[PDB]
Amino acid sequence: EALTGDALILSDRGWLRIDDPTLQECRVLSYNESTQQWEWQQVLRWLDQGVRETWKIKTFQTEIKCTGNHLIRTDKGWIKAANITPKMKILSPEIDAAVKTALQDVESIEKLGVNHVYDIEVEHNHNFVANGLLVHN
Repeated sequence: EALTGDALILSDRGWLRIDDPTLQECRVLSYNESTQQWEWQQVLRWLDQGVRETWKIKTFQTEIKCTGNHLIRTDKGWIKAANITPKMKILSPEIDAAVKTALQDVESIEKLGVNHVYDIEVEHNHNFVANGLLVHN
């Protein structure tokens, strides 16, 4: 739902800060429920969120801090971020000759508290991947 200012989100170019040109002007990586595969969706509009508490979900492949109450995609499907535990795994995209899905293991979630938050909306799948972690929006 919301990502901290120092957070990074996948875009057409790749991993960049939540307030990068590619996130705000180029397509981003999402899990297309319709085609059951990774696809790029257009970033509708960059939105700020200012002061908001955040939880840092840490995984072996990546780590990021968001609202912590919004549901995010996991191996089993969408799950409340607060509910996520180290055991939980999240499917992430792999860039190469062909896009491939790979699960990452959650190390733990660490509270970051009140932070500056920013995020952008998407068109078709209504979802996007922040720092390799799929988040509903």
